[PDB]
Amino acid sequence: NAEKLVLRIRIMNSDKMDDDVFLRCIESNMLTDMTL
Amino acid sequence: DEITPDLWQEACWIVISSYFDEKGLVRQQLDSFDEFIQMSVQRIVEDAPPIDLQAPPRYLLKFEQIYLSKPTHWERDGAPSPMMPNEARLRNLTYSAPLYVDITKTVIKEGEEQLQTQHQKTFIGKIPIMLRSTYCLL
Amino acid sequence: PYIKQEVPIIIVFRALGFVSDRDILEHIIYDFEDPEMMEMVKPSLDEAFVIQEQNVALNFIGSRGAKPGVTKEKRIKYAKEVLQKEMLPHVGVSDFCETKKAYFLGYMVHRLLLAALGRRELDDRDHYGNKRLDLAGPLLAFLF
Amino acid sequence: VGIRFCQECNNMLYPKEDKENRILLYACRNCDYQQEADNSCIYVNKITHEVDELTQIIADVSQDPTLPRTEDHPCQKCGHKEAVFFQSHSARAEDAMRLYYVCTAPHCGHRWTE
Amino acid sequence: GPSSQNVTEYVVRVPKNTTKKYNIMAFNAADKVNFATWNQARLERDLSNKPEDQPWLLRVNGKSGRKFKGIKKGGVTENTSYYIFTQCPDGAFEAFPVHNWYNFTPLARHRTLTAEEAEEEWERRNKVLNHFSIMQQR
Amino acid sequence: AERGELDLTGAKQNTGVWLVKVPKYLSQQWAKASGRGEVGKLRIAKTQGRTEVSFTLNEDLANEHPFVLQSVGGQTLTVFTESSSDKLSLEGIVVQRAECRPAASENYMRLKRLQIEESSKPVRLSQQLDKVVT
Amino acid sequence: LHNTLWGMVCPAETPEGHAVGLVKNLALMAYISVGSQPSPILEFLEEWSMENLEEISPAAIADATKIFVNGCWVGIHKDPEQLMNTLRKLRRQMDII
RNA sequence: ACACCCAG
Ligand SMILES: [Zn+2]
Ligand SMILES: [Zn+2]
Repeated sequence: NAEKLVLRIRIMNSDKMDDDVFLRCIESNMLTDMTL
Repeated sequence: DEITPDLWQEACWIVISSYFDEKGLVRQQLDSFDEFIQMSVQRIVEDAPPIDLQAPPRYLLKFEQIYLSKPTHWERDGAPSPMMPNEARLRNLTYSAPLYVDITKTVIKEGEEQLQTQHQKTFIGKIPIMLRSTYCLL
Repeated sequence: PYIKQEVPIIIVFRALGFVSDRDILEHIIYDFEDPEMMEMVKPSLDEAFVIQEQNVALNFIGSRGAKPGVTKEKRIKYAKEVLQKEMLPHVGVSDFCETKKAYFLGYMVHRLLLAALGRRELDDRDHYGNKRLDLAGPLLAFLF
Repeated sequence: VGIRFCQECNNMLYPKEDKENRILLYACRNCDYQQEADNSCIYVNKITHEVDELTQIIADVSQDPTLPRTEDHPCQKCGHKEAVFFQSHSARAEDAMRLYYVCTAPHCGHRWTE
Repeated sequence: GPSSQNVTEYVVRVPKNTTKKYNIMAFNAADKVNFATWNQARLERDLSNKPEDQPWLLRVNGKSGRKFKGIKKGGVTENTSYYIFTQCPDGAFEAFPVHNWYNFTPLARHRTLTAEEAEEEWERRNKVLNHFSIMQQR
Repeated sequence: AERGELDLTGAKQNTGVWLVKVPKYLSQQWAKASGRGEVGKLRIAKTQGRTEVSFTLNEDLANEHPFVLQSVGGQTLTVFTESSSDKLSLEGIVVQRAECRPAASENYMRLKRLQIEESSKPVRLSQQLDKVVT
Repeated sequence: LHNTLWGMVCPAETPEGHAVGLVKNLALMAYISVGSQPSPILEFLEEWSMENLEEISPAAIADATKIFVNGCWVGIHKDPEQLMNTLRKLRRQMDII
C-alpha cells in the first residue's frame, strides 16, 4: 500500500574486486539477464 | 504601392523573366569556370612554395601574377591565329588558351651581389576554355 | 587517419596537450549540472587510466601508426605530425593551433553524447543540405 | 547524484570504503587526495526515464518563425495571450507526442506542459 | 552623495616605444590560484625541443609548489588589439599594446606510469579491476 | 634574485588594471598620432543603479565610443612584462573587462567598405591578354 | 526523392533502369554557389561583440551560442537575436556579405 | 574499358 514501492538489496556478509563495483555489475545483471 | 492579387500573375513572370535574361540557363557552369581561372588559378600559383636550390650559390624562384590570353591556334607555319569555336569542332582542335606566368628569379651569393632578374610572361602550357565564359573568345 | 587500428578518445585528448580530467571534461561537457552526459563519459575515462602524461599519450598514438618508429623520439615526432597536420586540417595547421582542435574535438564527443541520449536527432545521410556539388570550378582546381 | 573534481591533480573523484569509521569517502585514485562527502549516493539511473523535459527546453525557442502560435493557452506568470507550442519528438521519451508550451513574450522564458 | 553622481575623467596616453615588451598570464578560473602563496616564481623556456617559437614553462615555489606550461594562442592579432590601462599617481592612463597571449595549465605532481610500464599495463583491456590497485604497485 | 625570477610586487599592492578591446581604426589613429601626449579622453558616469562608460575622441585626432562592460568571473587575468634587461615583472591583476564599439550604426558601412577595398588592394587575380605573347 | 529536394532538384526528370534516383537535374531557378573567402565574415564577427574561442573559459559556453564559419568553430556569442538581425540585413544590403 | 540509352 506504500506509494513508494521500495525494494532493498544487500550483499552477503563474508565478502579481490570491491563491493562498490560488484553491486554495480550485479545490478546490470538483474536488469538485463534476469527473468521474473 | 502593393501588388494586388489579380496583378500577381503578370508580376511574378516578369520577375522570372528578369532572372533568365540576366543569369541564364547554364550559369552554374560558367560561374565556376570563371572563378577557377580568375581566382583559383591565381591562388594555386601564390600558395605554391618558392623553390630553394643549393650546391655556395642559392636560387629562389618566386612566382607572380598569372596572365591568360585568348584561345589561339598555331598552324604548321608557327603563325598564331585566334581559334574559332567552329574551327575547333571542324578540325578536331582543342579549344585551349595559353597560360603565362610571371617569375622573378633572385640569386643569392656571397660578395653582396644579390641580383634580381625577372622574366615576363613565361609560357607554361595551355588550359582548355569553357565556351561563352568571360575568358572565351565569344 | 594514418593509424591502423582504433584508439580511445581520451588518449588523443591527452595527446593534444590537456592532460587533466577537469580540462578534458570542460572541453566536452559544457554544463556539469546534468549527470547523464557525465555518466557515458565515465567508461571512456576508465579506459584511459593507464596514460597519465602527454608524452606517453604521444607514444601510444605513434606506436599504432602506419609506419612504426625505432626510437621513442621517432614515434613521438611522427604522432605529433599526424596530431597536427592530418588531424582536422580545417581547424588549423600550425604549431600553436591546438586549443582550437581540442574544442572541436570537445564538440566532436558532445555531438556524439547528445545523439546517444537522443537529445538531438541523428543527421541522416540523404539530407541534401549535407551535400555539396563539384562543378567545373573545384574539379579543375583539383587537377591544377 | 554528482561527483566533484580533485583539488590537487584536477582529476575525478571516486567512491572508496574506509574501515576506521565506515563513512563514505570520495578518494581520487590517481593521486593520494582524500575527501569525505555528505551526499551518501553513488549512482542513480532513470530506468523509466521520467526526465523533466521542461528544463531541457531552451527558453529562446519562442522566436522561431517556423513554429505555430496560438492564443488559446495564455502564459501563467506572464499574462501574454499567445504562445509557442511544439512537441519534443525525441528518443528516451516514450510516446513523445504531448504538447509543450513556451511563452513568446520577451524576457519571459516560462515553459508549461499542461 | 558624491559617489551617486561621481564625475571622474582621466587622460589616455599612448607611448611610441617602450623599453619593455608586454605579454599575458592567463589562468583558469577553476584552477583557484593564490598569489599570496607565491613567494618564489621561476620562468624559463622548456628543454623538450632540445627558442622564441617554443612553449614557456613556469615553475612556482620550486619543485614543492605547482608548475605550469605556457602555450601561445592559435590566433593572431592582425585585426584585433588589446590594451592595458595601468593606474598611476599622475592620473594619465598609459595604453600599452600586447605582444603575445599565453595560456597556462597546471601539471599534476605524483608518481606517473612509465611508457614501458604502460605497455605491460595495456593487456588487461576490459578485464582491469580495482584501478586503486594500479597506483598501489607504482 | 635571479635572471629567471618573476617580480610580483605589483600583485602584492593589489593593482587594478582594465583590459579593453578596440577596433582597428582607433588603433590606427593612435599610431598615426605618434604619441604626442593626448590622443583621446575617457568619460565615466555613474547613476543610482546603472553604470555607463564611454570614450570621447579628440577633435584634433579626427581631423563617442562606449565601453560596455563584460563579466570578469569567467577567467582570472593578470598582466606582466619582460624588459630589455631581462627582468621579469608583474604590474597587476585585471579587475574589469571592457569592449569598444563604433557609435555609428548605418553610416559606419562606408568606412568598412574602404577597409575591405584596402584589404583587397594587394590581392591578385589573373588578367586577360588581348594578344598572344611572342 | 528526399523531402529537401524542393525547388532546386527536379522531382520529375530521372533516367530509367540501373541509374534511377542517382542522376538528378537542377530545377529552373537553382543556382549552385560559386564560393567566397570567409575572411570578410570573420573580420566582421571579431569586430562585433563576438568573443574569441581561445579568449573564453570552458564555462560560459553553456549559456551561449557557438558560431561556425565554414564548419570551423571560431567563437561564441551572447546576443544571437541581434546577430541574425545584423547579418541578414547586411546580406540584403550586399555591403560585406 | 567507360559513359549514355532502349524494353520489362
Ligand atoms: Zn587527484
Ligand atoms: Zn510569459
